[PDB]
Amino acid sequence: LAIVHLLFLHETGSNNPTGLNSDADKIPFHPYYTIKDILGILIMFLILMTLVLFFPDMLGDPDNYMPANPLNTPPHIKPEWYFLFAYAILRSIPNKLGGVLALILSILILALMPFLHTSKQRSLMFRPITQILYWILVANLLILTWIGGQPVEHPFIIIGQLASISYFSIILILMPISGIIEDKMLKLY
Amino acid sequence: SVPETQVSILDNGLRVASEQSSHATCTVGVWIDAGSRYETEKNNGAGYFLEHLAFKGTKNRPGNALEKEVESIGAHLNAYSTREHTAYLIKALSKDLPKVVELLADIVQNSSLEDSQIEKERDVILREMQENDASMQNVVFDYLHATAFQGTPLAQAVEGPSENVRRLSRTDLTDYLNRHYKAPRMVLAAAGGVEHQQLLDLAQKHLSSVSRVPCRFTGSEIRHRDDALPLAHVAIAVEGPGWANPDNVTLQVANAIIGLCQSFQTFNISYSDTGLLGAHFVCDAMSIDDMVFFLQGQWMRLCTSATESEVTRGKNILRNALVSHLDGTTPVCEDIGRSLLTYGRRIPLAEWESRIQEVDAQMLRDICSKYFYDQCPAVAGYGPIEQLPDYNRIRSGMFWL
Ligand code: HEM
Repeated sequence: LAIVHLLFLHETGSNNPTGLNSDADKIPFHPYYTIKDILGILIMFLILMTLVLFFPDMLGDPDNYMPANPLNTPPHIKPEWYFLFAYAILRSIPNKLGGVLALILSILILALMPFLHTSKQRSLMFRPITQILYWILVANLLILTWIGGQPVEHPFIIIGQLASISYFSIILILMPISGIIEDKMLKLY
Repeated sequence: SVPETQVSILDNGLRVASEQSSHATCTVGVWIDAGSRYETEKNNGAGYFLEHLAFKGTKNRPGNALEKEVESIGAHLNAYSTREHTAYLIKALSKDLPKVVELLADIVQNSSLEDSQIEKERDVILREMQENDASMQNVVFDYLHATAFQGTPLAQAVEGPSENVRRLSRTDLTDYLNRHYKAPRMVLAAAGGVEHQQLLDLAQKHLSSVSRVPCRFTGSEIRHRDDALPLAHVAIAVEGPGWANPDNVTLQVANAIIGLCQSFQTFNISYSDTGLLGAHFVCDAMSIDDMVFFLQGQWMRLCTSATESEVTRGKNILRNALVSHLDGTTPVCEDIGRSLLTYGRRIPLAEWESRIQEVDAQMLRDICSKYFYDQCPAVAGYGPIEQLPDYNRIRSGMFWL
């Protein structure tokens, strides 16, 4: 699937942070973005090893070092960090089914993302209001990651419920309206 | 059996050199060690504009009456300017040898620069430059000189920038004329049916009045992308040795080995202890990179593996081409003037043949590895040059793993 991912991209070429047509300024990849990928590989290897050789158990969980007991259940159970944002959403929706669906949408909302682009500019380099909305989205994604960790009790629950409401409202509603407003400010709309 | 070039010297320092031959017409010229390299960016078109003004009349022969004289004997009058040398030459008959020399004397001294003419020649020069851009290979070689000799007087063109052309005055010209036209930096060269003693007496009679008084190769690239042009011209060069370094001969043999793009020409341009050694090719956009790859392989090959036979080919090829004796009078003298200006002497063809036959394959690949292998080139492109590779790919093609 990653090979198919690379194919569906070379047909169009990569994007640039300005979001403009970069056909006038393109360079080879071997000497310019290869040594850059090698440097990024070296930095990523520095962070991994220093997260294995010095802090090996930082990201894990201690209760996984006990054998699986069906008769007992770990008192404090939590998904690993990466799966938490979803965990929060699931817990937030009262209905079980609702939670499952929202959870799925949490990931799927992204797929839905190319149909929500209502701006005449591709990138957010020249779009400050949608930049603010994007960083608020990153902020409450971090909040949902924290909540998942917190146990079920006040006021963690309410934050979870709001944070999920704010997440879906920023992705679904606030960004296209903001893009319309930004197009209106540049005398385009 | 080729006749020797005999050189004498006047008090002025004007070396009068001549090489007699049976041909009854002669090419008498004056070479001057003065070009765009001696200009200091405030008079960047002084030599070119003086080269335009030099045939428009003198003090003794005012205006077109002067050129009426060179029509009267049916002689031909030519002049050219490079980055280091300026030449004023006349092709005439043998029996018209005195007056021609006298004519050349006026052209170098006693010349008259008319203010009226200055405006007319400014419009000529300006317009030509305004249309000179048309000649691509000239644009590409000027770009190669600029990007290879950045910050030096060897980057600036012979014609100069339109700016200076417009902003030039008689006095400035007078200066360039009075500064870079010294007698010790001048050679009176004659080739063909001339006697050396008669030419020496004529130089003593006229022209005896002429007054007696580094560069850094920036390996880099200039690309003028203009996609509307049908063809692309690309020149790639490295630093040359200079005039006085004998391995030039060996490098010439290397060029004779090279001799995919519609047009592929190799050059060894030499200036005073510097130069540009490389290749210029003119191609369609969709071929450019392949050409470059091809070309770099050849060079690398010579530096890496070169046989004995091909060397022989180059030796022989160069020999015939180097052959210039009785090629033409104009060429013959041109060689006398350049030899007295650059080497200080006329190198005979027997010495050239000895330096050619001492070249073998081992010293050719040694000298080619000295000058081509792992060197930073200067690249100049003009036209649809998007597929022309950037500097890392060319620099990596300058060596083999
Ligand atoms: C681990 C799985 C994935 C791999 C290995 C992968 C790999 C790649 C690679 C190698 C590129 C080439 C450009 C670049 O790396 O910057 C790329 C481009 C891209 N990927 Fe992914 N990708 C993955 C998952 C995703 C996901 C989940 C998304 C959507 C959220 C995504 C969206 C994109 C987009 C939009 C581009 C084009 C960006 C650009 O080149 O301007 N990819 N991917």
